[PDB]
Order: sequence, then C-alpha cells, then structure tokens
Amino acid sequence: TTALVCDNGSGLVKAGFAGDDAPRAVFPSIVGRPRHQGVMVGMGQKDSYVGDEAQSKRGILTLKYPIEHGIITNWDDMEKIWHHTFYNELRVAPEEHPTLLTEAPLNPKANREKMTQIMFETFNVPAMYVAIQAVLSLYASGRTTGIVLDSGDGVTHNVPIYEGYALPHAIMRLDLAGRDLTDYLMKILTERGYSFVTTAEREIVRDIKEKLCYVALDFENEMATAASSSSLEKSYELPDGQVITIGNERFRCPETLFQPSFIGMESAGIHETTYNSIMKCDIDIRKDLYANNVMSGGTTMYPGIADRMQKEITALAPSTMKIKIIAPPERKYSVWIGGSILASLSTFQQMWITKQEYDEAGPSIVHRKCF
Amino acid sequence: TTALVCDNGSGLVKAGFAGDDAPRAVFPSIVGRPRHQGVMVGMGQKDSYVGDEAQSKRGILTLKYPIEHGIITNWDDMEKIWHHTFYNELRVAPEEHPTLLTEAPLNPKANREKMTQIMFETFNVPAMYVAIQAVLSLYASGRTTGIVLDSGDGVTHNVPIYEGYALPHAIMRLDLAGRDLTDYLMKILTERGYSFVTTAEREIVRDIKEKLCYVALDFENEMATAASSSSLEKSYELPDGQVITIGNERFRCPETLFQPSFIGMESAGIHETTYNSIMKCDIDIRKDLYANNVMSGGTTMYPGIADRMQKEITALAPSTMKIKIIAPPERKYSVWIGGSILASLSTFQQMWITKQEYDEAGPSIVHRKCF
Amino acid sequence: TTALVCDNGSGLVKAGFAGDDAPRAVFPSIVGRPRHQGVMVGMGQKDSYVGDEAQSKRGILTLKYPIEHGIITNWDDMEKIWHHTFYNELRVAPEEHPTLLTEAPLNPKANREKMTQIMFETFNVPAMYVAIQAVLSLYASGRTTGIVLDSGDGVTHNVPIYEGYALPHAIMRLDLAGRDLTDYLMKILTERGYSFVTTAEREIVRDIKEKLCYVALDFENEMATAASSSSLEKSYELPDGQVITIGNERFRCPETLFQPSFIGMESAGIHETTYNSIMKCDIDIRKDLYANNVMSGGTTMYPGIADRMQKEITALAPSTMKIKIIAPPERKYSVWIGGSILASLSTFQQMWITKQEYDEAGPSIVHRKCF
Amino acid sequence: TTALVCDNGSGLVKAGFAGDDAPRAVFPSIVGRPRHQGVMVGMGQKDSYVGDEAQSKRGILTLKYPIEHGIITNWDDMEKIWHHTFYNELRVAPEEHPTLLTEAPLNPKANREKMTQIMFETFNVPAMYVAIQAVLSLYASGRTTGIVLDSGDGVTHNVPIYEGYALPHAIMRLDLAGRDLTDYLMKILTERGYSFVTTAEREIVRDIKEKLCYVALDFENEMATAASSSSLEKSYELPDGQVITIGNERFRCPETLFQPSFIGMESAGIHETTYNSIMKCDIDIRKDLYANNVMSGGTTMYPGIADRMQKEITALAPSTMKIKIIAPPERKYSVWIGGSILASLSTFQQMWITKQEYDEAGPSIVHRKCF
Amino acid sequence: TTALVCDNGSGLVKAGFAGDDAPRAVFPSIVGRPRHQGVMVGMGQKDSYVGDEAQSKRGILTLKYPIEHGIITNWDDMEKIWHHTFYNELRVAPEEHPTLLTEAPLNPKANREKMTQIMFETFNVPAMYVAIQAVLSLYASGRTTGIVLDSGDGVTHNVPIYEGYALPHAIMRLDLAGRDLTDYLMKILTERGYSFVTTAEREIVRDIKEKLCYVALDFENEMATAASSSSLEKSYELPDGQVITIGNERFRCPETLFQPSFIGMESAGIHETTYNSIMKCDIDIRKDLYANNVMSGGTTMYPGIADRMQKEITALAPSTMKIKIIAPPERKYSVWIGGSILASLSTFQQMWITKQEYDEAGPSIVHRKCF
Amino acid sequence: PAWXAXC
Amino acid sequence: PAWXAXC
Amino acid sequence: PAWXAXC
Amino acid sequence: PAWXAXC
Amino acid sequence: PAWXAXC
Amino acid sequence: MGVADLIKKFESISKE
Amino acid sequence: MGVADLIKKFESISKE
Amino acid sequence: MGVADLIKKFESISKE
Amino acid sequence: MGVADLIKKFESISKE
Amino acid sequence: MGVADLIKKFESISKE
Ligand SMILES: Nc1ncnc2c1ncn2[C@@H]1O[C@H](COP(=O)(O)OP(=O)(O)O)[C@@H](O)[C@H]1O
Ligand SMILES: Nc1ncnc2c1ncn2[C@@H]1O[C@H](COP(=O)(O)OP(=O)(O)O)[C@@H](O)[C@H]1O
Ligand SMILES: [Mg+2]
Ligand SMILES: [Mg+2]
Ligand SMILES: [Mg+2]
Ligand SMILES: [Mg+2]
Ligand SMILES: [Mg+2]
Repeated sequence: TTALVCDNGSGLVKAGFAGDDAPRAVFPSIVGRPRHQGVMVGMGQKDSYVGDEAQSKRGILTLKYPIEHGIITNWDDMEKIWHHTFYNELRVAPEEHPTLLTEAPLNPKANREKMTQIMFETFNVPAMYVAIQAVLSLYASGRTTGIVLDSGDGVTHNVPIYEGYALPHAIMRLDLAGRDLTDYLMKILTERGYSFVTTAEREIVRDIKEKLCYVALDFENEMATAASSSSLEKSYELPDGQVITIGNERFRCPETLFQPSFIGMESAGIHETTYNSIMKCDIDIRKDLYANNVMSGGTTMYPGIADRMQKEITALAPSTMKIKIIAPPERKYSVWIGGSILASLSTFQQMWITKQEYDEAGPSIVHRKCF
Repeated sequence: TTALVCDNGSGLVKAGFAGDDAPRAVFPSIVGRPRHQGVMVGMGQKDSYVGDEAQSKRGILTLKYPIEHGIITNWDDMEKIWHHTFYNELRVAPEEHPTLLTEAPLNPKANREKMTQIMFETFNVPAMYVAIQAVLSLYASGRTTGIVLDSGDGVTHNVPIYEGYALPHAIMRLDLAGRDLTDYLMKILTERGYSFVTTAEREIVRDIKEKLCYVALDFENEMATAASSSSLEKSYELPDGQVITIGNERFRCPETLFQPSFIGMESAGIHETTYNSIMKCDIDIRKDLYANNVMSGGTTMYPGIADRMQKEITALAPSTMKIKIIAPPERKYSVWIGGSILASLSTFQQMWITKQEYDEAGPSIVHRKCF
Repeated sequence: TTALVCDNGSGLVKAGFAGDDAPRAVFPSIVGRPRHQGVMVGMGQKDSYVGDEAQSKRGILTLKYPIEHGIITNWDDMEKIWHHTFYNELRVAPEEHPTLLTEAPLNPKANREKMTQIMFETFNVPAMYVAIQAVLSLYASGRTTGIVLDSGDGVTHNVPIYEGYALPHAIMRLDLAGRDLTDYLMKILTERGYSFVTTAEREIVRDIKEKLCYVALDFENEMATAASSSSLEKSYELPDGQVITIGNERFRCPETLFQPSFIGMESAGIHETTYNSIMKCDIDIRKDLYANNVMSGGTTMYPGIADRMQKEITALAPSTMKIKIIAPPERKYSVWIGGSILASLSTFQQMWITKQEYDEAGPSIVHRKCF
Repeated sequence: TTALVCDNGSGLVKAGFAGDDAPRAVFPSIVGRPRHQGVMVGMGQKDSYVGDEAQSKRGILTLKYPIEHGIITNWDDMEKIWHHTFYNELRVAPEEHPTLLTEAPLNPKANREKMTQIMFETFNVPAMYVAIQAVLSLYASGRTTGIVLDSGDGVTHNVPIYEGYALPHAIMRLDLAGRDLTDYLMKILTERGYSFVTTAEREIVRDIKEKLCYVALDFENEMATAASSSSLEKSYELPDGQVITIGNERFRCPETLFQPSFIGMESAGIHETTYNSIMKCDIDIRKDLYANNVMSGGTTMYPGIADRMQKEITALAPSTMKIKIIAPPERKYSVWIGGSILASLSTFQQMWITKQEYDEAGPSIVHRKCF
Repeated sequence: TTALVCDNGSGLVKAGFAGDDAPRAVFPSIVGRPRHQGVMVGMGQKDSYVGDEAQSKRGILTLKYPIEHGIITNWDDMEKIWHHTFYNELRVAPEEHPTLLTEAPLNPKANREKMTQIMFETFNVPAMYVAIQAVLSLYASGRTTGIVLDSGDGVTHNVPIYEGYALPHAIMRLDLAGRDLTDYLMKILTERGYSFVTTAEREIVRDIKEKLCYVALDFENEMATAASSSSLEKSYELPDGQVITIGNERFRCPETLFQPSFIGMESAGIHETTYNSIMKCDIDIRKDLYANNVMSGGTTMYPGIADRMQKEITALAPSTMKIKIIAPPERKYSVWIGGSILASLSTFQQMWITKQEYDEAGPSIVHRKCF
Repeated sequence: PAWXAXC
Repeated sequence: PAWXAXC
Repeated sequence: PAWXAXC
Repeated sequence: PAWXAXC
Repeated sequence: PAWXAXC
Repeated sequence: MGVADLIKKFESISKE
Repeated sequence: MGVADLIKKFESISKE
Repeated sequence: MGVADLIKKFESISKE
Repeated sequence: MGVADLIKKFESISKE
Repeated sequence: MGVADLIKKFESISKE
C-alpha cells in the first residue's frame, strides 16, 4: 500500500515507490509522432512513441515535450506519459496506491487543478497530494532550514525555509532553465559552422552540453585563455560518426545562468536571484540561509557550478559571514527522494486528499498549502 | 519548602528560590507566534514559542510582550510565561512552595487581583504575597531609608522610604522606560539611513542600545563634539554580517530620560522627578533621602547615568548638602534579591495570604499593604 | 521671479511655478538605458532616455527609478531628471528662480543634504527650501489641523498637525506603497497564468492596477462573491492586442494596504497606522484629528479607499465620535499645490535658504525645521 | 485465390503467384516484329513474337523493349506482354486473382494510372495494388531498416527506410542502368575492331557483359595491369562460331557506374549517390543506414560490385563506423520475392484497390501511398 | 573615392558604387568548367567560365556555385568571382576604393575572417566593412524599425530592429531558400513526366519557377481547382523548342515556404518563423514590428507572397492589431541599395576597418558589430 | 510561449 | 529519350 | 533594499 | 551539406 | 496604549 | 478651492 | 530465407 | 543518507 | 525613394 | 553584600 511518488518534471519523469532511494522510471517527458509517410504497413507501425521509445526513434519523430517552463500545455500527451508510467514502467495499478505529485512554486493554479482532476477521474487514485520540489529538496537534505535552488530543464527557483516555515514572499523564480541553455548552445555552435536544427538534433546538442560544458570560475580569464589556446577544445562524436570540435562554447553556454542577457533576458543571474531572495527575508534569518544554500536539479550538475556560486554570493554578501553551498551528487534525484521520504512519514498521512474529499469539496481542496 | 520568588517584569522574568543570590530563570517576557505558513509538517512545528525559545526564532515570529508599562494586558500569554517558569525553567511543582510576586506601585488594582486569582486557581499555590519593587530594592541594599529609582523596560518609579515607613503621597511614576528608549532609538537611527521596523529588529536595536549607548554628562558638549568628530562613532555588526555605524545616537537615546520632550512627553525628566519626590516629603526627611538615592532596574545600567544624576540633582537641590547616589553593579537583580531576602525573614511569614484566607476573604485581601 | 516648485517623488515628478493650480511637468521619475546592441548607427541612437521619452521606448530599456521608498539612491540619474525638468520640460533658467523641493518625513538626513548641494552647486539656484509633503497637503486643503495620510509610489506616511503645530512623535511611516502593490499584483496575476517579469511589463501591470483595482468594503464578501461569480471579472487589452482577464486580483491587490501580511510585512495596515498616530497624540487633540483625516497621494485614488478607511477607523475608535475623511479628487496633485501656495506666501519668504547663507553655514542649515 | 505477383520491369518480366519463392515466368520484356519480307506463306508466319519466342528468332526481328528507363512507352506492346504472361506463361485467368504490380519511384504518375486502367478494364482484375521495388526489397531481406540500391536494366535508385517509414526526400534516382552499360560496351568493343550494331547484336553483347565483366576494386591498377598483361583477356564464342577476344573492356564497362562521365553524364556515381541519400537523412538515422546497405537488381550481379561499393562508401563516410553491404545471391529475384511476401500478409489485404473502388474514385486512388 | 559596394550573395553578385541606385554588375555567382574533351585546339578554349559567360555556355559546363546556404565553400572560385567583378564588370582598381561587403547573420565566423583576409591581401583594398543584409534592408526602406525577412537563393532570415537597436536573440534563420525551391520544382515536375537533371537543366527550371510560379492564397482551394480545371495550366518553351506544360506545380513549389515538410524539414514555415521572431521580442515592441514587416530578397518576388504572409500572420497574431507588409518592387535590390546608402553616410566613415588596423589587430577586428 | 501572456 | 523533356 | 540596513 | 555538421 | 484611557 | 483663494486665506491667517 | 518464413516473420512483427 | 534513515530522522524530529 | 534622398534623410537624422 | 548577610542584617534590625 506504498504510496506512489512521481516527479513529472518538464525534462524527465522520475517515478517509483515511497520509502525507497531511487525512482524506477527515469524516462524523458517526450511524446513523439511520425513526421513521415509510413510505407511498410506490414510492420504494425505506431502513431506515437513515448519516452525512451521515442528517443530511440527520434530521427523520424517530431519529438515534443508536454511540459514547458514547468506548465503542462498538452494534456493528451501528459496522460500518455502517466499511462505509461503507471502501467508499463512501474507495472502498478493506480487504484491500489495513493500518489504524491510535484509542481513548481508560483505556477498557474489551473495546472494543479487539472492534474488533480486527471488523477482522480482517469487513474482512479484513492488519494492525492501535491508538493513543491523546493520543499522536498530539504527533506532529502536532512534539514528544515535553507534555500533550495532547484534548477532543472523547465524552471529555476529559490525557496527559503526557516525551521520548516516558508517565506513565500521571498520566492524567486526564473524561467531560465536547462532547455534554454540547450537552445542557446544550439545557436552558439553556429559560430564554428555546426548547425543543429531539428528536435532530434536538439537532443544531440543536449547530450553534448551534458558532457562538455563547465562553469568558468572566471569568465573573462577563460575567454582570454580560449582566445589563445587549444587546451580548452574538446571533440565529440556525433551519432553518424561525424566529429564536432567545440571550443569556448563549453563555458559560454552555462555562463547564461550568470548572465541571462546572453539570451535576451534583463533578469538577474542565479547568484543575484539567490541573494535577493535572502535580502527579502527578515534580517535575523539571513545568517542561516547563507549557511544552508542547497542546490538541486539537473542543471546544478555542471562542473564548477557550486564553486562559481560561492564566489559570486561572497561578492554580494557582506564579509565576515559563512557562505556555504551544499551540493550532494544526487542533485538529479533529491526531489524524488524528498517525495519518497515525505510520503512515508506518519505525520503526512493526514495531508492526503482522499478522493472522497475531492468529490465533495471540489478543486479548492488542492490548494491546501498552495504556497 | 523554600518560597519561590518571581519578578514578572515587563522585560525579563527573574525567578528562582528565596534565600539565594540570583534568579535561576532570566528569560524574556516574550511570547511569539509564527507569522508565516508552515510547510514542513513533518517537523512537528509549534503554534507558539516562549522566552529564549522565541528570541532564538525571532525572525519568523511576531514577538510580543504580555506586559506593557507594568500592566499585564495579555493573560493567556502570561499564563504561558508562568507555566514555563514553574515547570520548564525552575523545574518545580507550584503546589509545594508559597510564592512572592512583584508589581509596580500605582498600577491598576485589577492587575494584582487577577494575578492573585491565577496563582491560587491555576497554579494552586498554597500561599501568596505581592511586593512593590521599590521596597524590595532597599532590602537588597541593606537599608531602611532612601529613595528607590527603579527604571526598567516597563515603567520608571520613585518611592521614598524613611525608617521603613513609606511616604506614598510622594510616589512619582513615569511611563517612560527602556522600551520607549528603544523605540526612540529605532526612530533616531533613521537619520543615518538605518531602518529597523519589525519586532525582531526591535530586539536587535535593543541589543545595540545596551552595548553602545551612554549618558552624556554634558549633552551640549557631546553634541558639539559629535558634530566635529569621528571619535564618538562606533560600529556594530548586525546578525547578517552587515555593519551599522552609529554616531551621536549613542547619547541622544538615553538623554530622553532627562529630556522626555524628545519623545513628546511634557513630563519632568528623571532628575526632576526624583527631586520632586523629595520635595513632597516632610522637610525633616529630605537630608536622608538626598544621602540615600538608590538606583535599581535595567536602564540604570547606562554608563554615566549615576554621574549625570548626581550632577543634575545638585543643580536643583540647595547647596551645602550631601547628595549621594548608590548604584551597585547588580542593578538588574536587586529586585529579585530583595524578594529573596524578604521571603526568607521570619518576620514576613505572617504576611503571606494563605489560600485558605483568600478563599474566604476574596480579592480584597490582596490589598493588605496595597500601597 | 516666481519660485519654482518641484515635487521630486519616487513615481512622478511634478513641477512648475509657484502661484498656480497645476504642475506643468508631470513625467515619471524614470531613466532608461538600452539593453540591446545598437545596429543602425546612422540614426543617432542615445545612451539614455528620460521620463515620457523612456516610457515611449520601454520595450528596449531597463527602466529604473532613481528614487526608491522616498530615498534617492542614484544621484547621476537624479541630476538627469532635474536637468530635463528645468531645461526641457519647464524651459526655465534655474538661476533666475528660488526653488521649493519636497521630501518624506523620517528620511535619511543625507538625502536632504545631498539634494541641497546639487541645487546650489550644479543648478546655481539662488535660494532653496525643502518641505514635507504631509504639511503641504494641509495647506492645499485650506486648513491648519488634521492628519495627512500621504500614500504614493514610494512611501506611506501619517503626520498629525494641530493649529499648525506638528506632533513629530506621532509620525507613522510605512514603506508600503504603490510600487509594492504593483509588485504584488505582478505576482498575484501568476495564478491565472499571466506572467509579467520585465520592467516594461512592470509598467504595464501598473497601468492595469490603475484601471481595474478597487477596494473591497468587505474583503470576505468580495472573495465569496468572486468565488461564485463572473460579475467581478474584467478584461484588459495588453499593448500587443492580447487580452488578459482579471478576477479577484482586482481587490486582492489594494487589500495589501489593510493587510500588509500579504507581502510579508508584520506591520499594521493603514487604518491601524492612522489610528495609532492619533493614539500617540494628546487626548485633547484626538477629536479634531478624527474629524480631519486628510488623504493625499496617488494610491488614495483606488475607488472605495476612503469608504474602507472610514469603516475601519470607526471600528477601532470609540463610538459617539465624528470620523471624517477628506478626499478631494486632486489627491495626485495636492502636494504640488501646497508647494504652489507655500512658496507664494509673504510669510514664507524668510524661510528660504539663500545660497549666500548655505555657503557660510554649510549643510546644517538645511535642517532648519528638519522635522 | 492466391494473388498474382508481376514485376514488369524493363528488362525481364518476373511473374508468378504470391506466397512462393520464385517467379514462374522469367521471360524478357521484348516484343519483336519481322524486318524482312515473308515468302513461305505456307508456314503460317507471325506478325510479332514475344519474349523467349522473340529472342529465339532475334536475327530477323527488330527487337524492342516496351519499357525504357522504367517508363512504359509502348502500351500495345505492353498489353501483349501481359497477355502472354497471364495466359501462356502462367496459364491463369486474371479474373480469378488480385494482382500486385511494381514500379520505380519518382516515375511519371501517368505510368501508374495507365497501368491501372489496363488491369481493371482489359484484364478485369478484381483488385490491384502497385508497389515500389525498393520497399519490396527490404521485405525480401527480412528487415524494416536500410537503403535499397536497386539497379536493373531500366533505372538505378536508392530509397532509405527506417523502422518502416520512408524518407522520400532522400530518394535518389539515376537513369544509368544495365541497358546503358550494354550500350557503352557495344561502343567500347569498337576499339578492338568488333562491331555490334543491330538489336540482335545488342542482345549478344548483353550476354557477353553478363559473363565476362567484373568490377575493378582499383580501376587504375586494373588499367595498368591490362596495359602490361594478357592475363586479363578472355575469349567468348559468338553464335556463328566466331571467337571474340576481350581485354580491359571487362572492367571498363561496369566502371561507368562509378564514373558516369564515361557515357557523358555529369551525375554522381552510385557510391556517391548512395552516400548523398544517407546525407539527406536525419543525422540520427545515418548509423543504421550505413549498417544496412542493401543491394538488389540484376546489375548488382557483377563480381566485385559489393566489394567496390564498400571501399568507396568507406572513403566518403567518416571513419569509426560500420559500413555493411548486404548482397544475397538472389539479387535478381528479391523484388519478386518481396511481392510474394507482401501480397501474402493479412496486414496487406486492406491495401488492395478493389475494382469497385476504382470505378467510383477514379485514378486518384492509385496514388494512395504514391510515394 | 567612392566606396565600392558588393553583395556577394549565393545566387547573384550585385556590385557597384556607393551613392547610387543600382548595381552595375548583376551576374550570377557561377563558375563553370568544361565537362567534355576539347578538340578544336585552334580556338583558344578556356578552362573556366564566369557568370553570364558561364551561363551562356551552360550546356557544356558543370556549373557550380561557390556559395551554398550563404557560406563560401569554394574560395578559389570566389576569388575568380571577385576578380571579374572588380576588373571586368566594374572596371575599377580595388586599391583606389574602400569596399563594403555583406553576409548572412548567424553564419560561421570563419566566413567573415577569410573574406576579410582576401580583400586585404589579394585585392589590396585600403579599407573594409562587412554588413548584415537584414540591416541594410531597413536603410533601403527609409526606416529604423521593423523585421526584415530576407529570402534569397541561399538562406532565409528574420532580423528585428527597433529604433536602430537590434534584438539578436530574436534572429531566426532557415536554410530554406530559392535554391531548394528550385530543387523541389525539379523533383515535382517528374510527376508530369518532365525530367531535369543536369546543372544546365537546373538553371532552366529556375527560369521556369521565376515565370510560372505563384503563391496560393488558399492552398487547398488551389489544389481543388487544379484537380478540376485546365485554367491553371501554363505552357513554357524550353530552349530546344520543346513545350512543357505545367499544372499545380505552379503553386506547390512556393508552398514549401509555408510547409517546409514538403522537402523533409520539420521546421516552421516562414510565417511562423516571422511570428516567433516577434514573440522572442519584448512585448512592448511587438506592435511596431507587426506594423513594419519588411520583405526583401529574390524569393519574395513570387506573386501573392505578400498577401499570403499577411493572411498567415493575422491567423497567428492576436486580433485588433495592425499587421502590415512592406514589399516595394525592388526587393531584389534593396540590399545593394542599403549598402549604397550606408557607405555614403558620414556617420559610417569611422566604421571602416583600415588595412592598417587589420594588420595590427588581426582578424578579431572583423567582428566589431559581429552580431 | 507556455505561460499565457508573457512566456 | 523515354521521359518527356530530358530522357 | 534602498534604506541602508533594513530596506 | 555546406555547413560543417548539419547542412 | 496599555493603561485604559491615557496609555 | 484654487491657489489664488488659498493664498488669500493663508495671508489673512498670517496677518491676523 | 524463403517466403513462408519471411511471411511468418512479418506477421509476427505486425502483431507485436 | 538514504530514505529509511531520513524517515527515522524526521519522525524523531516530529515527535520531539 | 532613391539613395540620394535616403542619404539626406539619414544624414539629417544623425546630425539631429 | 550578599543575601545571606543582608538577611542577617534585616533580621537583626527587626528584632532590635
Ligand atoms: N548595558 C545596558 N545599558 C542600558 N540599558 C540596559 C543595558 N542592559 C540592559 N538594559 C535594559 O534593561 C531593561 C531590562 O530591565 P530589567 O530591570 O532587567 O527587567 P524589567 O524591566 O523586566 O524589570 C531593558 O529595557 C534593557 O534594554
Ligand atoms: N486610478 C488609480 N488607482 C490607484 N492608484 C493609482 C491610480 N492612478 C495612479 N495611481 C498610483 O499613484 C502612484 C503615483 O503617485 P503620486 O503621488 O502621483 O506621485 P509620487 O508617488 O511620486 O509622489 C503610482 O503608484 C500609481 O500607480
Ligand atoms: Mg524538477
Ligand atoms: Mg522591574
Ligand atoms: Mg509624493
Ligand atoms: Mg527491377
Ligand atoms: Mg541576398
């Protein structure tokens, strides 16, 4: 009767059972459809492909994500994702388990309400609860105090918590995320003559980003170095055996997070955004937030990102203060893990929306602890 | 069977056992409550916090005092203070010990009557007595003659005693106290651009007051000096590492006690108030009161306050007379100490209201020696 | 030789000549700079744009205000504002006219001192005086008694005056103002899926606030109504032709003024702040302050604000008393008007700081009547 | 009720029944007519001869093909071919069986439409379907992925398929085929004094090509060898007992496929054409196409052709990739075989154009899956 | 000392002098070489032919373009183009005039660097500048605001400009252009039996495209019409007197620009690409970009293209907005014209790279205003 | 482009 | 010579 | 954020 | 086929 | 503000 | 009520 | 590998 | 440090 | 509208 | 001077 946990993010879907250390399903939130005439009718060709199935056939599919910037925009595709998650990936009947789902803070309310309707009416879940990843990331870190900087494929957000109490007026959110860094990389590679256009190519460029990019701890020095040296150049083999050689794009891509102006945003970079979140908090709480800067989410995996963040925050913050970044290797999974913990606490078993309650209260019930 | 002694002041609660030299409990009279949405339900979050517990979490609590200007206004919060004092701070069963409590002179009668009801009906104390701090301050000074100037967080008062007899028509009371000086300091710091608004910030400003302020022995010369010199400026580190630099606010704050007009009061300053109390006494008693000016209470801790008082009184009083100020370092504790002494005297053991007497006499009994 | 009058507020700059009924210059206190690469060098592109010029090009500028919460933080931008005001908006040589400027009460002293230095050394004004808007608002109301609640873009403040005498210890100031209400509205619109991030978008949201928001005279009933009805919904056309439909945000935004907790402040709302200012005044003056509650400033333009204030004050104040709110339609201009009056009175012509005096006295002279 | 399968190619007609391993009719697509005066009227001389009948009498007939470069140009002759195929070669009534016919990709639409009209109106076939040989060649190879290089007497074409989906924008077609190689050989043999002019002689030269030619795996080395050696010379006996000795024509003929310039074409050779087809495909698909290069068609029978192709493709393609050529011995029959398979699949029985549908829809129906 | 202006596009080379209304040289970017054995040695036969010379002899040359998709791939051929442009077409010594060259946005940096090296080292130009055609197209349109949709033989691109400032993050580029439409037309004509294979034939098909094709304002209605009518059919006379009759290919060819899927691209059509560029711009700028949609480039010459674009954009864009397309008849020349203007402005004479500067700075100097 | 009047 | 305007 | 140690 | 790893 | 008709 | 009138009111108050 | 077997292979693929 | 242990930590915190 | 005139327009804009 | 001693002082005063 273990609760199901499912982090339906914009990039990957991480799902499994409560009370455990890893998702069992980690396939991408991608639904693809053929973009070409089928001819070999005799093989039983499909109309659509999902997740790993879709990426394995990406060169013939217009791969699309149902979720963009944390918002579900394509509900038919989202039900396909869920359907496969429950029956083909986890092999579990939804009727037999309550389910914990996640969402970004400061999202549209309708996103939560529609997701709830589907779980109760299409999957017949007996109970449901929706959590904010930033909160789950502290449960997963073993603590009740700190700022979680959750930076994934969809959105980047900062949520300070102190002694388990949230400070919602200090939530900062940027719609700058891994998907944009990827788009930026697709454009920057143009300079060296490489041209990635299609969605299959987008996934290739994503793979490149994941293996070659790093965070400069001094952007200008890395630029000066690149301009005078081959030592920063790396090769990568494309799926067709073609070799692509990449230079300073390796650090100019993630630099966007510190300089969003690179993609046209006037918005503050992540170190200033984090800093501002601290500044919006009562002065008495600042010391503890600085000492508990918690990173989570896939884009926090760039080598050097934690080090760059420390350097940047210490340049904004007053001196004579401990500024500490917590960045465990499971940054990709801490949200799922938090879900795994929360759903297993006895203290949480009164937080579930029972289908019976939903059916009498209507959607307003999903906003208990809306935050 | 040692009596409990508890000075439930407006600032701090000083409590312990009779016959000893210090309170064991010295936590603040503060009850705080969360002012933000709780999210981490799994941590067992509280509805309210008390004393040191509350100040340790002040950045998320609307810290409030149950007592203002010496009057208890919030009785639910006051029972929480007492509850913790008895069971968590002193670790003592109230039923096993008689209790000595204190109050300001010239307070509402109801304050005494309600406090009594609670001690007899909620804490089941077997006996009770209520004392005036100004009297306790002379027991603690080893003498039966003098004027006690008790200036705390709540109120400031002057009570002349001669050969143990009180002169009640000469009691002077000002509702100017440390809490107002603190509020004034919060406002005066505005001039240099610092802005402390919240109750947590109020406590920060209080800490500043306690470490940087001093009494000018010549206000105009200190102003002239400040206007021409950096030598009076001091820095202070705020909890978030931010440094605040404070100039003449260091002496303009406590000056309020000599010039209440600074906060809008038309009332006499403390040196004139003391003087007037002496003038209301029979001429034959004045010499002894001048020779025994006794200071007690936390606000008498400003450096230079005793020296300023001597200078001021000698400017009002006729010449050719000894004007003497007694200001032992335990000004913060002399009241508790007086309680510790009084409750231990055999002569005092007939002064207790036995619960049995209260239950037959009703509240009028609490006014024996109302004063 | 008519004095110039210039209300250099944080939102708008209202400027013109003394002895008249309206400012001639009413452009915003905004300096913008290009945030994008210029390419058409042949058009003579500028580095910066000011006021209406800047808003007319806002989609390409990082529009910023030089003044925040009533304090000037960017002096270079402020000189640009003044420069244009004097030479391009009013078309007047500063050397030929004395100038009356305004500032919030309880601001940093340095703000006044620096402003003075600039007027005497950069604009060569022959004379200068600085006034408090709350005072000017009573001159503009034709009276010498009352409380002015001046609530603009920058700060909100309460200054009681009685028979022309001020009661400075009763000044209340909140750093809750129209700019915060705007920021709150930007956040609240998130719930319906609308997302305004950039500074140009901030100005759009401000325009929305100004046309759609109103004050609930019963917050809970308006919420209950909104929850059950489309009758409170209004549409607005965004600059690109996109229609945005807004529901209960119409009254949840201005509600912040009554419930500052909505944006994280623990501070009293404006009706309690006003009430407290009255309570800090001598009891003998309260009747006249209640009968002369004067509203001024741009945020007092929300429909229903005066009515809500009456309802709230009458719930705090004792019964059997006349509580009257004065809210003429020129709430946006009453400050400028007061300046226009004051500068024209013969009684005021000795109040000017002559440049000659400044040059001998130094900055301390600007604090005559500092208040 | 077994479907008839008939690959009416430009060279040979391969026909038989679905569900079997070989055509039963494999006669040439040749209709000949006497080119000389008949004199022995008493023998019942014919006006025309078909297929093997015609070749057996070729020395007196102007043998012609009805199909050139994959296009039917002589419809009267084509009906004769079909007539004999159905009644004299296969001995089957067309009315009793549905029929699967084939055609080149990128042919004129009219070729398909006219063929359809004839089958429905002249042969009364109850149903019809037209397939592309390149597709049939993968069914016959047991796979759903790869590029079929079908090089016959008529045309040479490349059609990539991935997971059964076709990539039509990557279809490459050359009008260089076995008939041109034959014409080239007729010309090249001139150098040694042999002269083949007539159509009967064309068929003789074709026979020579089929037995003596091979693909050089290094053209220049074979030329250098021929220029210095008799070891590459082979004899052939012409029908009249005359011996013809052939030297480097043995490899200079098929070389045309790699160097079309030999016959005046500026077009890419077959290895570059294949390569380009791969390059027109999404990068993600290239690896699988390289690993599944499928050869079919009669001209792929030259000894050494598969080996030359591997050598050439690996010189164009990036290194570190598996380049694999599939060349089963039944290259002459794989198309017919694919037809035999396709027509037998239950999945295909809805693909047939029923005569009833044709008669209501008209010719547009033949382009379902036109490709 | 008039600057030379030379738009070395992929299709045509437009070159002449600054300060004038037309290029003097408008020959094609084609270098051809004989593909056949020369025999009449006595006529002084050439190795290569250029531009009009080459097209005049196209039936014997493998005509090739040095530039493909806006990138120079064959530098030897490009120097021949330049050589002839300077000495045989314009009859001018390069040493005597500075030269303005053009390039596509988002091209490889090396393309600019190599072009620069050649102009300074091979042609000894005293100074050089490289411009982006999209910018030049607004100078030529007399305005500083709008989106230029430049669609030529090489690439199609969208560059929004506002008040002369560029919005580089909103640049959209497709590698769909007139050369692809031509290739598509070569393929589509197959359906009616016409077959154009060689490069000379490619140029013939291009001529056909230019005279017969038009944009359907309703694709499905034109298809339905074609399917039922001869009224859309047009004849064309091929160079050998052969008449070719063309049906719906007349509009199915340019339709590719709206439906790139026709040639295998998954990419957005030009109306969605334009729309997306607007969406990437700040909301405040959208109104002006919609009102200034500027078309330039040779493929914008199809009849009906501007009308189709308006219809399409108004179906994507919100209603109640003016959507305006600017399409002057000189769409083929607006780029050259912009060059003619820019090079003549006094404001531009500091933008030139002086050879002296290049020789000290190296290639990085060419990226001033890289964009 | 996923929000409702801003992305 | 079999196409219609090319072979 | 405009004051000096509080906003 | 003119870019470097895409056309 | 703590008394009853004066603070 | 208008600056000309408000001035007259205040000048009168000052003089009185 | 023979039509009977190739049919079985493709029927299996279609069903799967 | 693993969910089983993190649960024990949080259950202990909630109870305390 | 012609280069001579477009130049005059832009020179005027630059100077202004 | 300490409560134990101050008590002794006051008890002595009361008795005397
Ligand atoms: N060094 C110091 N200088 C001046 N005032 C002080 C100092 N230390 C503490 N105080 C003040 O003493 C007051 C506490 O008063 P206290 O007499 O101990 O308790 P209560 O006022 O509750 O009877 C507070 O207003 C506090 O700020
Ligand atoms: N109809 C309206 N309703 C509510 N607020 C308004 C309205 N019109 C303008 N405002 C607000 O008034 C403020 C401008 O204040 P104003 O007093 O004119 O200048 P300042 O604040 O600079 O002294 C802005 O925050 C603006 O949004
Ligand atoms: Mg996530
Ligand atoms: Mg006390
Ligand atoms: Mg104002
Ligand atoms: Mg064939
Ligand atoms: Mg061009």
